[PDB]
Amino acid sequence: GESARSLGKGSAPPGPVPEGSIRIYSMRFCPFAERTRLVLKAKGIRHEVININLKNKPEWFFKKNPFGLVPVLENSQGQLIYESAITCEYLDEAYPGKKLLPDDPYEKACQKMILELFSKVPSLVGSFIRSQNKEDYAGLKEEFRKEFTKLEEVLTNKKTTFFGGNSISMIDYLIWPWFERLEAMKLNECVDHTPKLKLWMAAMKEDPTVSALLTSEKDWQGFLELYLQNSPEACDYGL
Amino acid sequence: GESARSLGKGSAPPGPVPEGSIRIYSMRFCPFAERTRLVLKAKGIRHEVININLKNKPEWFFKKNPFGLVPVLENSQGQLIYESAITCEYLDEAYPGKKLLPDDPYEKACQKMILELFSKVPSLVGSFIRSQNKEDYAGLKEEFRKEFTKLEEVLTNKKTTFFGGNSISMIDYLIWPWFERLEAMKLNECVDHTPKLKLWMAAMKEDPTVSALLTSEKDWQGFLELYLQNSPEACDYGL
Ligand SMILES: *CC(=O)Nc1ccc(Cl)c(S(=O)(=O)NC(C)C)c1
Ligand SMILES: *CC(=O)Nc1ccc(Cl)c(S(=O)(=O)NC(C)C)c1
Repeated sequence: GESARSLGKGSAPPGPVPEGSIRIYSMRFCPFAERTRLVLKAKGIRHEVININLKNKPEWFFKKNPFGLVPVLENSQGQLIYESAITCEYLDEAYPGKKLLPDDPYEKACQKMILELFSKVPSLVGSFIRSQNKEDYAGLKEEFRKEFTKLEEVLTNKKTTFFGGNSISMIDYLIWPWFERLEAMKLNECVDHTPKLKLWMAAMKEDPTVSALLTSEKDWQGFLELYLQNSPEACDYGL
Repeated sequence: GESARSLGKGSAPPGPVPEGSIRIYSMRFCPFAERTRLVLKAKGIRHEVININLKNKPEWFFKKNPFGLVPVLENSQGQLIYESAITCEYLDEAYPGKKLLPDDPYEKACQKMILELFSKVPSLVGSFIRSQNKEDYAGLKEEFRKEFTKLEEVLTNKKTTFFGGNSISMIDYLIWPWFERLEAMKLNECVDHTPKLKLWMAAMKEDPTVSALLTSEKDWQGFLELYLQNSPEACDYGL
């Protein structure tokens, strides 16, 4: 547990990544980094995790990523990869086993076009956590419903349980983290008019990879309380 | 010339794309669509062009792209691909010849990470064309200089003339359209403190593909005057 404690301002710069492993600079409750971690687990990629204290960042972390954001991958050759969707594509291409993206160019384009249908949602979740009263919350639920309707149409047309087909694939892992957070944000009723999307969330929670990385609502709550109190201890909630 | 006239509200829906060709729904002065057209030319892909009147769009165009935006690719099989970066990647993968993206996963990730360094620029160009006085223009030039410094660092580190190496590649074509438009927006002085980026623009203009698709400043001006006058005739400037 204590192994997972974040590195913050003053921490020593970490040593090289061992041959045979890849390193992720992550934060345990960051949904962007959770994308990368789902791919690492889904493909069985040996890796180590460094958690960054995103309230109290080490100055050395800007040498990993000039933007100072997670996720970041670093390999034994010293190559650095950042931006969540880019880290996922890299892992899918660089490592053996189950291809999470289709080989077919059109079917891969389709997965990126769905990602684009989804692209407003992270900004709404970012706005949501700030909402202050029942009126802002009503408005926020209607904004989620309009984005969710777009995703419902994809499942309607394909009649597959997942966005890439009847098997879970990269697009499902790239959107999952924000759906994971919906219960805890009390935004669960925004899937009520999207029945295929509501079944999709149940299917996802049964996925071995999703289940293995799922955080309890309790744990996500304890985090958000500290993040919103502006606490340097938020990222190390529970230890 | 008259062949290039846009299809607008009331136009007939077009027929199927012939086997052996791909169709681009474009607009002659749209820098996002220009990305797709540079890739089509660079790879020697036989294609047809339908220009959309983006002030006076055909209702049938929403059947091509629910977002109602160009560019859109449509092939003989009836598959539809939209979002500029996605159309480019698709063409690079689906068609033979010169790979504009590297095969190496890391080097491909590097091209996407540069694209991300560039990602503020289209929004600034969108804000720029609206600027109203010498004060807004001073402020706008400093915003361009801060983004251009990020791109200068990539060329500094690589000591290559192009963003992907010493040969022009996909990343150069994906960013070029906004640099093409800088003279006409009177934002040419924003490359003065970025000497490697200023040489990069000269190298680009010598590229056979870039040169073949370059629009005169006169032509871009006539367009922007009508776009800003809110004219349904903007997209068909000069015919
Ligand atoms: C890594 C990470 O937590 N990134 C991040 C960036 C912006 C936003 Cl909005 C989020 S969040 O959707 O979890 N909301 C909070 C503001 C952190 C996460
Ligand atoms: C296709 C096209 O012209 N797209 C587009 C979208 C937004 C913006 Cl801002 C532009 S522009 O940068 O050329 N500026 C004008 C507002 C059209 C283009």
